Amino acid sequence: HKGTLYVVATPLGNLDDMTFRAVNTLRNAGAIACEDTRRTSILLKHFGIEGKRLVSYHSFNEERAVRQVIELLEEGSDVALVTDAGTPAISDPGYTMASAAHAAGLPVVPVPG
Amino acid sequence: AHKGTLYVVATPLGNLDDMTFRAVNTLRNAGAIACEDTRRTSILLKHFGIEGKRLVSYHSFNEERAVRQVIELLEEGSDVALVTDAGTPAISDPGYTMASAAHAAGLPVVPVP
Repeated sequence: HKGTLYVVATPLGNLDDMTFRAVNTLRNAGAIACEDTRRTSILLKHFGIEGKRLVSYHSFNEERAVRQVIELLEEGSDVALVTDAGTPAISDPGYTMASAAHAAGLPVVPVPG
Repeated sequence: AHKGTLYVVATPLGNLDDMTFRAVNTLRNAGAIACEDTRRTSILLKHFGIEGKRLVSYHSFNEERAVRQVIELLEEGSDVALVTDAGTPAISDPGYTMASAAHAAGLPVVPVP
């Protein structure tokens, strides 16, 4: 049984405009992949979600972040990929990570927000 | 030799008139509009009275052709607007391949809020 890569947008302004579905993907993740650890930590703290491993997906270390996320998915854990607040949110590194999961045949599920 | 910009424009399913002027004007004056859902995009354009626009329609099997068309237009100094759905993350939209290709080509990719 494989984990799912959930792709989750963060709202601008009030974090209570997230959905329960979206926050559930964070609670249920083996790790949270993100491009802004500070904003991600603030988001987790807002919802009382403690102890989550954060995986940075910056360009330089992208290959390493991809390996880390693939390993978790293949081990059966979901991973949440959190994009910086904004809509639309541009992230080439994020896309690269989702692409890698899809190429490996792993489920990639966007979460409505 | 001035590079065109790929503008990524998020569009809602309803209440289209709540889109910003900036976003509608971007679509109105774009050199071409790239979209994965041509039917939905035509409905949007008709709504705002945007007539005669060149559309680049993205399909998996013909991914290359849509990407090539967009990159060629950007290299020729024309802006292109990629429409995506407002409610899901842009990096999940299959059409994001066109934004990642523009980035790979050193072309500007700009979100329109």
